[PDB]
Amino acid sequence: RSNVFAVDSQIPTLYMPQYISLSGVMTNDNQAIASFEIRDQYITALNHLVLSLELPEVKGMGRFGYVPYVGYKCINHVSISSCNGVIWEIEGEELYNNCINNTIALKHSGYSSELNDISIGLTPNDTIKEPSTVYVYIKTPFDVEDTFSSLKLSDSKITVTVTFNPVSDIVIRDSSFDFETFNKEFVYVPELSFIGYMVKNVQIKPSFIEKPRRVIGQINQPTATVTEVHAATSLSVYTKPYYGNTDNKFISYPGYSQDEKDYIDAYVSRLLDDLVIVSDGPPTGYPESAEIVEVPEDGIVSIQDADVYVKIDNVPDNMSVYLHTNLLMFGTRKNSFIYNISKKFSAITGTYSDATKRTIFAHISHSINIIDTSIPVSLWTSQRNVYNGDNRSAESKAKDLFINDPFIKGIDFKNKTDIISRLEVRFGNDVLYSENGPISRIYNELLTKSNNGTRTLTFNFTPKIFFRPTTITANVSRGKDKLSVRVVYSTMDVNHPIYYVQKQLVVVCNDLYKVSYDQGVSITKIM
Amino acid sequence: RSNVFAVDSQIPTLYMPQYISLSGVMTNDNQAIASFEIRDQYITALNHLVLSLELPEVKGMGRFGYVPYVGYKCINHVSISSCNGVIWEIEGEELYNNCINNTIALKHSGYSSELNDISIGLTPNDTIKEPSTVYVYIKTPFDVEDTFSSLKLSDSKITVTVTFNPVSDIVIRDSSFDFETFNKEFVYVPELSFIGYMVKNVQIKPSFIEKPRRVIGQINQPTATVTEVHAATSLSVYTKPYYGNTDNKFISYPGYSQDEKDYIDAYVSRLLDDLVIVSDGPPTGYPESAEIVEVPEDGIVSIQDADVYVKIDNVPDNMSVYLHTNLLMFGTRKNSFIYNISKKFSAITGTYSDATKRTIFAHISHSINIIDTSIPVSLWTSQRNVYNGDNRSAESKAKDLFINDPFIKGIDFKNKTDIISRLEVRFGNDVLYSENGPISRIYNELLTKSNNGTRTLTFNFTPKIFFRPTTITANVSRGKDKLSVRVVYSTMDVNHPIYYVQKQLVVVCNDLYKVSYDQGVSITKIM
Amino acid sequence: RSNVFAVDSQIPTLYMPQYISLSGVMTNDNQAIASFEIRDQYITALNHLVLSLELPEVKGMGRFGYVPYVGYKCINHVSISSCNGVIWEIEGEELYNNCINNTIALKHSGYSSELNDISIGLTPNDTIKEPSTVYVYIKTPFDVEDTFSSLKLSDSKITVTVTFNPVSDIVIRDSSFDFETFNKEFVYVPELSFIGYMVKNVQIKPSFIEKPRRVIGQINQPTATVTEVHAATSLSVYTKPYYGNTDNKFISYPGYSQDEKDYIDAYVSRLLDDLVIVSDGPPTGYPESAEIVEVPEDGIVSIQDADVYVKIDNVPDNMSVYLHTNLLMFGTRKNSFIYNISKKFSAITGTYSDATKRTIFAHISHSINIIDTSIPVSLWTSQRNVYNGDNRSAESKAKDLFINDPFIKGIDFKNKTDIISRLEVRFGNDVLYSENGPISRIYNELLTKSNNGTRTLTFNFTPKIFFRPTTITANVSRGKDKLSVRVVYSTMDVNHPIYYVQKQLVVVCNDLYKVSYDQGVSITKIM
Amino acid sequence: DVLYSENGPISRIYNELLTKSNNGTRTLTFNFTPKIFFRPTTITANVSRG
Repeated sequence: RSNVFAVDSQIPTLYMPQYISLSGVMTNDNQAIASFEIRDQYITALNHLVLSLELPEVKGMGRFGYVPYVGYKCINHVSISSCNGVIWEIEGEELYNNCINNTIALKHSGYSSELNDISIGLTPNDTIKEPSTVYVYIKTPFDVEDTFSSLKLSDSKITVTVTFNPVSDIVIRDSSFDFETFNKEFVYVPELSFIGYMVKNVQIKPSFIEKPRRVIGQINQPTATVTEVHAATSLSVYTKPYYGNTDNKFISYPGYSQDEKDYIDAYVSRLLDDLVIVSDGPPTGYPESAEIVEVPEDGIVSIQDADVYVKIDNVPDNMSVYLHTNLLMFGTRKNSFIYNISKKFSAITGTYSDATKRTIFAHISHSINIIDTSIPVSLWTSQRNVYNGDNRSAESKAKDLFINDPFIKGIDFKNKTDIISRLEVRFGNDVLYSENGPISRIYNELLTKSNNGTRTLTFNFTPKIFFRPTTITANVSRGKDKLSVRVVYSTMDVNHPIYYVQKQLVVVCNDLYKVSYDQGVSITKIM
Repeated sequence: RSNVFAVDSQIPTLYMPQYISLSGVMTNDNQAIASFEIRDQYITALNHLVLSLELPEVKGMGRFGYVPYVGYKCINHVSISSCNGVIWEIEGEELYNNCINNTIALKHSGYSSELNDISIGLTPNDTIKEPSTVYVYIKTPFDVEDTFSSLKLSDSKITVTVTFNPVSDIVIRDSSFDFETFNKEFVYVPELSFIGYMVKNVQIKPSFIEKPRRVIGQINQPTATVTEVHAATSLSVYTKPYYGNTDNKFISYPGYSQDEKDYIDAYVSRLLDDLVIVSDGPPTGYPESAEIVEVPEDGIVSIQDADVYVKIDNVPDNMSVYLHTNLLMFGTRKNSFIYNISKKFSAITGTYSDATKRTIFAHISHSINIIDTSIPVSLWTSQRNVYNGDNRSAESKAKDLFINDPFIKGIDFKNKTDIISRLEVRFGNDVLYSENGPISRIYNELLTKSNNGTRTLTFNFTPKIFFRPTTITANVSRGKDKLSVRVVYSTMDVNHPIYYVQKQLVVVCNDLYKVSYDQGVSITKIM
Repeated sequence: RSNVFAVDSQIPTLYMPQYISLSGVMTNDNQAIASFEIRDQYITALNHLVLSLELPEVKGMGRFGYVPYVGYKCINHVSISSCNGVIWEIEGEELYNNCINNTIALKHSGYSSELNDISIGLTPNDTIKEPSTVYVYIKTPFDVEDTFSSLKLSDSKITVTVTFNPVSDIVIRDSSFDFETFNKEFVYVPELSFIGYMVKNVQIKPSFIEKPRRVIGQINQPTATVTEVHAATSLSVYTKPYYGNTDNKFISYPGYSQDEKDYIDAYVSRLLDDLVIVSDGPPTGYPESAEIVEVPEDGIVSIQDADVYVKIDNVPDNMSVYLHTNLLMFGTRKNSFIYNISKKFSAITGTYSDATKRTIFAHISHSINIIDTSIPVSLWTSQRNVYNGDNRSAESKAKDLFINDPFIKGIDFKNKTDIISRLEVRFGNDVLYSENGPISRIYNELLTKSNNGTRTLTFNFTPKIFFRPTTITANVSRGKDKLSVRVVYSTMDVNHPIYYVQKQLVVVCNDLYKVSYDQGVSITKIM
Repeated sequence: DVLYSENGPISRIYNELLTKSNNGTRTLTFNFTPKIFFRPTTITANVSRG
């Protein structure tokens, strides 16, 4: 019988851990580049990289806030290298995707109302944000098994390089705020920490490491090819919107609240102040193409086939209730189908307030989805719209927000709508895999316990670190050495504005590399 | 010293994983049975069964919604068989209990506002729900250690059989919905996927598997016995309500919001429309047994010992405020204690709406608990009641909902009230265990890290897969080969309607089987 | 090649677990002490201690609730000892910190609206709380690897001793509650349970155990020394507020709701009913020092540099709106900077209610931080304040709560403000560690996956149980055998009241002990 | 296993070219061997592999 009540406890190697902190050198196209140098004869290994960033005090007029997880969203590229070349690198989007299921790391990255609320400054000496520090946990392959997976420095010099994105990407601002001045005065101040182990008489053996490599297809192509595939552990596909032909303007953003219903509530709340207007006589200050109609005594307004129920309480006798009936409208020919945002409301009730001279809306019933809130403002006034398009007031136009969030997936902020209806992977000339439903994403989420998985073929099911991972292997003799991905996008109605958002296909392939310690640290591609 | 800075990496078995999808054969009281045939000599192993279901478009009038986790709630029975007989099978209730701590799984099964809101249709060709797909993760014993525990096929054919519940179980509807037509045109459309491993030169060894078996006691009996118990790893006990002598109709259901406070707010908001009435003179349209009392000027109405504070703002000059003082009442003798739902309110404030002719309630103080929310409507009008019992309007009665949720435990929807006061397990003639408080449920939740455990005796604490599980073993010489459970139910007040809900005792015993691979897969019960 | 599709199942030791419940002997400055004797020749080992407590019915008038996690907040000290002396013991604060990442355990220890809502009784016979039972999971070092790490009883008698905190610690009450009567008749009723193992032919070997050891520095000293350090696994530093120079009264507590926003909204809710008063003529019932100013028809009141926007709806024509402009004020010299709570508000909007003769508030704009919610009432009226101080009504003064919660950290209830600005740890005369930012807290939270970590130096990274833990070892020959800690407190403004809250420095040292089984259970100190 | 997949009517273009017809259908042709004088070539089942 095997003993389940006792173990012979082994004695480990004698070591001593230490928290180490280094400051960096900043250098300046004109992208920020920080270089850190780790040189110490007594540091045998390291892992658990942490980057700290000091955010400066922000003053002036306008509305200003930071994007969620700013610390992660700032990193464009990371590089650990030695005398023999690059040991490991990753793009910002692969790092964020790997850290998406670690909620404590996301909390330390910067997720609070003090940072992420859209604050207002009313005077040139107002303080919008107090100074604070954020901490980015750079999750690496070196963390899986604690001491077992640490990076061994075979007495060589290791240098770490962090490339930052430009500061316009991580800031959410409107047009009143003086961005060119904030951009002229902003500087990144980084610091790097890691755990070092001082080990007596270490005996190092070689190990394996995976380096992600991504390829971005051309605009609107339903294809993308990954070349030079010799040992891949997985393959993942998703789409990114490209907003370069726009001004990057969006109507609203909810800030710290991140539920889908929070996004929808923020959109409805921004429109309601322009939808129902209480005024003396026909309302003024809107473009002439707006057809605004007074509500009859029975309280029902019919817009073609749609019925809107409008009941406002405590309205003074010398005032009326008006309804904007074509707030946003899109069409391609003058008497065909119309996408009309005001037809998506069915009941609107509320109470007017005579103290503040505005209407406080109560319960709303609507069918608004995330896509309407995710349509960029410039698509409403494009040259292909045969109607005017935007009949909002100028005061409301001044509340629009520039958003250059770099890690948006799908065609909405939450990646909820699935626009890939069929996927086909080809290895050489033969069909490796095809699917009609998102069954490979269901499998990815079950296997990794994540809420935001992607379409992933996983080829490795072997326990980490203690075994050589299993791979799909090229057969150059038979021509199998490239992975072609081809999708068919879902069909949408040409009168919905989202048909004209441009899309890109992103393929990610994890290659397997061999780490060796013959005269310094070196890596070798496995073939 | 043991090295904690290096590992000799093992080369694993050479293999290739593959996603496979099958379509099934459908067969047809007249419950649907689907059977899928898996035949391929190169699929050596499988695990991670996922079942997909197509839900159709729903048209017509009435109120309609799906139960939460509809994909799981649809499965009545699953069987996996080969040429030698049944390998494994489970009831839908045991499957749901095994999957109740997997939040990712429950999310994929279909839990969202678009499926689970109670939607209203107004016109015969209105679309209530769009078509959508749900995914049911059939958790099996083969998933514990990934590749280690997978089901080995020894060149034999494998068959999977899924029996579905009738569609009345998964729909929450009112009386206006045309159920015989929906039930006549609804069909289940299933598809099965799994991960297959192609293994070169596989070396199979025998394993161990746990097969659940359930026994149902008679109505209202406090006993149950499992015969032929030779090697059990655990023993579970819980209660189910039996609504078969009723029409299964209830007053409210909260839908997507699933907190206890949400159940109470939904129930209170269903009652409030009938509780405080603003009328011109005594309100009409109510049964004669209603006791409607005008509220005095100081705002206090006394119902015997209870005081109700009623303050309503902006009431027009030609109107008064009335209070229904016996909305629901139940009693067994004409001068004993009375259960009265009107006495559970203490303060009622709100404001009147001139535009919509209704009250918008603002702040309520009450002591309503979950049991009032879980009392079926038909118990109020039972022949035991010496009072009329139900004094709601007919318009209120027409909005009631049919609910046939099959996996409800306890006597309330959340299994919160513990109605088992004492438990006694007998092995042969000796008292194995007995308890008063729910200390064994506390242990079950600590040991499995679940929020919804049951009273469970666990006999096995050895790490899974790598050891033969520990069991309680029969002593046939002494005659100890059956487990009889006896409970004592907690006493309730004879004037509470919940005392007359009928209960069933359910006992679940996990037996141990030996899997062997001498010419195909076979199981043998251990003696 | 290693087989990853099969394994040889080891037969474990033959055993039989059993749930065992014991009753205690209560004994009695006047702190309750419960002693339990475990003596039965057939129990070989135990773990998983659970303590149950019956809380009695509470009757009378006044406001009364329980602190969150009553069961854990009640325990002052735990000791397990045999005839040879103490085997293990821990203080209540270290136990709570060890179990703070276990949400299941916190849920069983008592966290619900039934217990934690602040209830009101109106007559001397009103029942405030129903009797209920709470469960305290006493997490031990014997739980890491289940059966592998369980405490073996080598035929000796084991005694468990629970020392209770006085009932004043776990109760939140106002002044109208009869505390001395409740305290005279309250009685702790404990019962202990554990899981025993009947083992045939057990084979016992010595193991390793860690005993936390606490040291508390003097009041307001920035230093603290830990003597007799020969093998420490970690070192922790934090601060506790000391309220001994006050009466322990606070303005608000949110009860069941535990978000930081909930703390703030409860504080604002208590202030707003006194901030804006609707009255016919100058409001009465305030101290002579109050400067109450009428709000002009324009709606803007200017208070020095601050501008307050006040808009109240539905105010009757014969009444006016007044604003309390110095509700709480603190200063140390007569014409310098002033901390004024009225200037922390910028916009106040709401609607008047003619039924309840009070204001229902709508949108509020404020800058209240958790420190304002965490200032004791005694500090506003201290002898160093050169102003009167508290111009609130006596009706508002009667709703303050006594709170003696024993495990508060930081200087606010949520441990959000970081008041330690620099930390230096000395080992002998050499600096072992120094830091400016909270990098050691970031590492503690990443490594333990908690949200309430402390500043911790960790020295052990080897897998538990199977390896002997790694320690920092004393060199008494060179004199390095003590751990000194020195902090510098962050500078605060001399006109903020929090500058005068007294602080204590807490150091926690985890000492390593060896457990041996040569004739009974014994421990030795590692040197 | 996927034997064949196509997005455009390339198998119908091939059918029409190979049989000189104006009204072909989507056809996988497995036999290209002269008629009658040879045993035609076929795609053959492998019941062992399903």
